[PDB]
Amino acid sequence: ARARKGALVQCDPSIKALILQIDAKMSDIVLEELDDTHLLVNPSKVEFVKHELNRLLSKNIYNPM
Amino acid sequence: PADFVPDSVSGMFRSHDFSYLRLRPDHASRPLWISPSDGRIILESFSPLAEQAQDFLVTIAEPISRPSHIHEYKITAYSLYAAVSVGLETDDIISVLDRLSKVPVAESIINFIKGATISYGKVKLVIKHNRYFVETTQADILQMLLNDSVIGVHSFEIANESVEVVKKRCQEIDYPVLEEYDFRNDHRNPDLDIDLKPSTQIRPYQEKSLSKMFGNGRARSGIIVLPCGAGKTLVGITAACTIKKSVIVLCTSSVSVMQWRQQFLQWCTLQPENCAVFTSDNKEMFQTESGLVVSTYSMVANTRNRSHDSQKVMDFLTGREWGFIILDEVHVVPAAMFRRVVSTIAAHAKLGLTATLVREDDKIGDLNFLIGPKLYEANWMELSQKGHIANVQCAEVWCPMTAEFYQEYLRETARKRMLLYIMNPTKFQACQFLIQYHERRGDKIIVFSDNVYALQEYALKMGKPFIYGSTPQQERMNILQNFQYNDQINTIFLSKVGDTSIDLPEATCLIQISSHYGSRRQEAQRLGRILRAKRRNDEGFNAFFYSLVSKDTQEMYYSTKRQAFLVDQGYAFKVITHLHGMENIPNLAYASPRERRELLQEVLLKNHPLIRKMY
Amino acid sequence: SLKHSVTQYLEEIPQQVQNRLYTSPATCLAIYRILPPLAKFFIMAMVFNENEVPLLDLDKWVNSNGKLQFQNAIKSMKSLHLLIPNKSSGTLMINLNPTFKISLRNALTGGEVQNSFGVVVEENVVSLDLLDEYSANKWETILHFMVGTPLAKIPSEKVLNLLKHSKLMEEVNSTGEFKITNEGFQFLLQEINSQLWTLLLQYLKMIETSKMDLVDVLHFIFMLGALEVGKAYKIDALSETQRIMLQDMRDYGLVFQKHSNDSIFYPTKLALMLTSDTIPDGSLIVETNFKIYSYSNSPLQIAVLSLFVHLKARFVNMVLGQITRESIRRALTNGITADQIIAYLETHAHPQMRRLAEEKLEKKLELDPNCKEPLQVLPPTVVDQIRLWQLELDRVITYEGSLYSDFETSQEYNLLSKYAQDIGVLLWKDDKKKKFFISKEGNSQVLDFAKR
Repeated sequence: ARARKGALVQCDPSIKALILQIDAKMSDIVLEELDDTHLLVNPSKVEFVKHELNRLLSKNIYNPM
Repeated sequence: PADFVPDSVSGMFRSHDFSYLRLRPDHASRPLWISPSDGRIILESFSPLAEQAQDFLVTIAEPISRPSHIHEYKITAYSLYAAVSVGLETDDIISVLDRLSKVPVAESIINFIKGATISYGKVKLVIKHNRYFVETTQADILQMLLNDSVIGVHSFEIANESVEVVKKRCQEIDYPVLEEYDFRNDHRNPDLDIDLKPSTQIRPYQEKSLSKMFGNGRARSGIIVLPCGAGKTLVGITAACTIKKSVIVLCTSSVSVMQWRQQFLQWCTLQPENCAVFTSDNKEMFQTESGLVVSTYSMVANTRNRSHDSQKVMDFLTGREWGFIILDEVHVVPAAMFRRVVSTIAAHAKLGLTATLVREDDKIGDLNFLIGPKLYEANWMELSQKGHIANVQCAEVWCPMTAEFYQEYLRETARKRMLLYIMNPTKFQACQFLIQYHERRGDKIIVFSDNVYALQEYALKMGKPFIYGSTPQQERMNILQNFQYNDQINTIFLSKVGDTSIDLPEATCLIQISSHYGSRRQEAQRLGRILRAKRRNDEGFNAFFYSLVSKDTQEMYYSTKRQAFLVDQGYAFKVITHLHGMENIPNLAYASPRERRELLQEVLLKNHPLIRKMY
Repeated sequence: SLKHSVTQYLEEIPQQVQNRLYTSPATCLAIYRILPPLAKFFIMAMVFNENEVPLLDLDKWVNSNGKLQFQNAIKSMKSLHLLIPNKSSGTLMINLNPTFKISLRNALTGGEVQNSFGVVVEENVVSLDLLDEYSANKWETILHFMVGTPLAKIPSEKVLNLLKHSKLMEEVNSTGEFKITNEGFQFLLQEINSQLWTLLLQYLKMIETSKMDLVDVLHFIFMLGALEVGKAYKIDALSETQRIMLQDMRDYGLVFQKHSNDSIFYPTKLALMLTSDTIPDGSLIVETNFKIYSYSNSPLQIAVLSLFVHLKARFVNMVLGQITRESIRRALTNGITADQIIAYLETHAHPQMRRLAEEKLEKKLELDPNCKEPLQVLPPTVVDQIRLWQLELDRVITYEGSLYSDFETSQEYNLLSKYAQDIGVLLWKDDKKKKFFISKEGNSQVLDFAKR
């Protein structure tokens, strides 16, 4: 019967795997694992998670000039 | 500028605001917009006087893209060379462009037309006695060129191997080389009695391509691109019959060589003693003074120690001045020593026939130095709407990668990542459902996957025959005959063997499980195997192209890179993130989690005579 | 839309304020035109008789197949307090609003109107070349500021304060620049009458100072609606609150004035589109290669395309633009939904797009008449790509709050989860993981329940 500080996100298991390996890269990203589709992201870095996630998936995107 | 103050909304146009061009009062009749920045021509097709402008633009400009409503053209140097070669003087082009454009033609575009159209036909490469000469009617043009001196009315002989260097150098200078064969006035080479059979009909777009080639009464060396099944072979036969000189045809496969010999013997009045084949099995030559030889690029361009008979045949080919060479699948010519076939063979006219004029490197632009300018771009959608080729429904099925496969996908090297995203079980389910659905529709389906292990695994899971490189040729022929005739065989799995020029039965559906990186040539080659289906005469018939790709992987990047060429042709790849009836199919490939786990483990575990009795 | 918005705003007005609003005949005349046609018919049938009228007679007026419109008209009447129902002798007696009836009768028959339609001083200027030009200049100035194009002339701080304080057109001071919201681009979609009405309703929402009288402002708005363009009107008939909001409308472009603190003012065309409305410019072509050719020379229609189209070249006729991924991402980071973009692309589609879609639908219906398909005027590939980019922006959805776990007893976790389910703030519960999630706004209730 304890409490923590945290924020929830909803994602498919692919983006789950991305933020898992990002947690492996930078430790203070996620606190604990909820399902294959629910996470508990640290609220102080949720904007960092978005700003990193949208740039890493760009390598699957062809970007002509 | 024309003393025009820029508007407040001119900021986001990086010196591309062309509002200073005063619009003409009768602009609504005119179908053209001319951009002074790059010579890009914007043509509206719905307006009146559009086709009367469209033929003018396809004669003088290269079509970047041809959608339904607005057509986009590029004025380039080679298009202007082709335009002036067919007899269009500069003043006529400028006046017709001025008449047909809403905005007035800028002086930059006019000066570009002046500069590119002038100094044309100065330097000419002529061949005399199997020996190259570069010739100029003006004396000082020989003396002004002094940087690349490979010298061996005013003319000087260059070396045979340095013809490409000379053409590149003279393209760098403002004196492009005129490569045209006046076969009517060429009496040194012995002629041929080859002519088209009267029972053979030629479609109007083939006539248009040949009129691009033979516009001025002289055979102009260049490239004609046509879709698979549109009759590029017939265009080759017809050009050979037009030139009526000795013809050498280079193919990429021996089966293509036999097909070309069959098409020459069938479509035109060429006697078999005038024809010859240079392959491994066949090496005897025609004994007449002129005729046809058909061979392979690798056979002519073999730097290895060839046999004595092959050396004799190659000496015969090199010692004979050929009047015409047909380079089928010209996209493989810019290779390392496939480039040398245009130098080892002294041919007056060089025609390149292909369906995929793309390469993943920058060497595709070297073909104008090798063969010649792009003579004719076939409009694929015009041919599809006229029933000449099949009306394919291109699609891109998105297969969501499973959790465990994606977890293994992130922590792996690229080579293992490749096989790991090919063999995802959602792609198995999507391919199985598509095979079942299109087999219920009575469609002949060809499934393409470059990974051999994935090809075998998909074929064994779905119970369909597979064809790849190490399969015996008699087994390949038997499986092809079963696919063509047996109604129980409606799906055959093919590796990269099917991408190259081999004979295939007609198919109306296609599934691309895997691919070779972002090969646009392979992507368009696979599409060509369903573009020539017999059911084109049926109203409402559509062929189907499916590119099964795994979500959130590099397969999206490579699939988009491959589909770039097809959307440049004008095809619309509609994504499919949902197939209606996936859960309702009876048998699903790897539906259970334990089956998917077993598949994951399997994919991970994939990666003195008497002394002679001694010996 | 337009009539619904002003009807809801006049609904929000209290009854004693509405009765004061019915004094001026011009306000009653403008309000009367907002009512449904059945409501307008019943009001005008009920004005000229002074005696009170039964409701059952009005029920007998309406045919049996239009009773729902009769109920809508009665609800709109009763809620707007145009009717005072009376219960005498057991009959649902209906009486018209006396102030509204008197003012409307004076508006029609002519009489005492206390210059509710103003007074004309007969000195006039050209409407199309001066008044329409001034109105278009001010409107294009505020719209060009709002869409974000660079401007040598920016509108005054009153409309900047209004736009900052509106539901739309957000601004951040950390970067120092002014941003379009979803409602900012939504404001561009409707035609300028309800654009002006949304701006005026937001201004009416923000006139809460003691210097502003609500009834005088509404009288002035409907009075400007009643006037005719191209004729000056004397300012002396107005109040000082009405005078300074006339100055603010002159700032907004509804009305032209030759000089500040003049005795006359010239209403513009935007005053007369305030009542009701009345190839085209902005007509665009979409191809499968995401190229855009939008036949417009007005800088506003070019500037609104820069929100989501990577412009490449500009002619006098069109701008050559391309719908790229990054341009749509620029639109989506500003809150502009994919549906708004697709609606804009549909509403400005070329007639050639329309006829090609009609030909395709004609060929489709004769082949498969069993199924009917909607008119896909623009290619489905670009629509699907826009929606795909919308989805790829929203790959993750974030909710901040609290998750409660490590419960040794199942019953306490179940009780807390069902208490969170009752208050409607729960987003997840699961007994297998012993975890349940609540929103940040829903943290407080569950936390005080756990503490107490």
